[PDB]
Amino acid sequence: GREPAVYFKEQFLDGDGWTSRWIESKHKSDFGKFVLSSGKFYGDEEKDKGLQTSQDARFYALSASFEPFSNKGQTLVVQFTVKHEQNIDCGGGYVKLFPNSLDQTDMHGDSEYNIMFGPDICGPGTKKVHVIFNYKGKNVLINKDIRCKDDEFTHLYTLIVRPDNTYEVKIDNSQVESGSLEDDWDFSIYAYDNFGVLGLDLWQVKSGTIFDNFLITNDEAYAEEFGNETWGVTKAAEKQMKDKQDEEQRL
Ligand SMILES: [Ca+2]
Repeated sequence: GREPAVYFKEQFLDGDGWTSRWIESKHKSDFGKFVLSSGKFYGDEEKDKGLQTSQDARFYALSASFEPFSNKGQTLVVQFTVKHEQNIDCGGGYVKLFPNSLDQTDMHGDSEYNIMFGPDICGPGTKKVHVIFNYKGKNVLINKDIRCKDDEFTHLYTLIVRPDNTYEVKIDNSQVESGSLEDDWDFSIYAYDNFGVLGLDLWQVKSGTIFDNFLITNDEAYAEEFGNETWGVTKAAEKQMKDKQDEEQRL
């Protein structure tokens, strides 16, 4: 049978239909709720709908399952958009890729995972992109400092992992970091037997972040193409709308 290039895609285009694809963890009874919204300003009111954190000072735990796969002998790409529309003080904006053994109804901050990737902000001192590989019972952190975006607009985050043990990180479809797994972490290191769930495990103080346009693919050129069709289409119209609102607030 024909092998797919896309393992997972989520754009939230079918209204409340997303609730059949994403599971809320019940690990705690006080997790915050994600709501479907395109927010105060956006590129397109319908296309720019995504998952938005709705409660301040709260832990979040929501995840989506997909047909399990292995990245052995292939490239792996994880990509999504993050929009901290609230002008965030402190909060996570990263994803985790888990093996199929994860119980989605029990997912939490300390559940075992394979890879963690994305922006984390906590005051001026923490504006970073995490790139964590689980290896031989340790969650190994990248030894390179990658600065994340901190404004109110939609930004595209991309992690590419290749079978030659090389990686690349992109922000807004432009390279920000690259190198070898052997050099940039203190460890087939690239390869995982099973990926089955993508999860949002976050802590936020000022809530309101919107997540959209998730993609997991073995095709790095396609991730760039989809990036331009999503974040690339949102960008200019979103900036025009916020500039217009700031002009209304000014007066
Ligand atoms: Ca969307």
